[PDB]
Amino acid sequence: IPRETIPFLHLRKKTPAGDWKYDRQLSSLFLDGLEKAAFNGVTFKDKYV
Amino acid sequence: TSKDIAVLRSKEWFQLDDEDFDLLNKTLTFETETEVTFKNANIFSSVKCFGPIKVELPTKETVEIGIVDYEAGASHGNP
Amino acid sequence: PVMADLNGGLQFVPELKEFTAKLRKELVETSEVRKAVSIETALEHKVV
Repeated sequence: IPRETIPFLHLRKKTPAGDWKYDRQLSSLFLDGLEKAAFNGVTFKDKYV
Repeated sequence: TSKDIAVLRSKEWFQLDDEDFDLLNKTLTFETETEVTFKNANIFSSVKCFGPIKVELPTKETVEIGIVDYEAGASHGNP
Repeated sequence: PVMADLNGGLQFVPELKEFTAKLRKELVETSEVRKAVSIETALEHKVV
């Protein structure tokens, strides 16, 4: 992830103002799970949906 | 509640060894003894009310915390 | 189109929910107690 640089899949985060802005770290681990979700895949065992 | 421990701490005979104590969800017992000197059949002239104040533990084995010491004159009852 | 923020700044003072819950949850205590103290003391004054 470059700096000043937003990916295509980001999560967000709120400020005391009332808005939602791009975190990096927070939105940086959503993706390790994905890359993980892609080479190894995720399970959903025991869920109930 | 917590507005009761205040009216208590509002008091002058409700004194303890440490006001620091936590007085919520606690159960207290008052083994008080009263002495009094009269001047009429109703109108007292001197009133002592002493006795420990004890607290429930999670065992309910009561224990001493503070002391009552109420002093008064010309009373018409026991507060 | 436009938008008018006629708020005095109450989007800055944060976590306002309990910030407010408190401001009044104090009054009730500071108020209720003095409804309790005032009466028992008066009551006290009535037995002696």
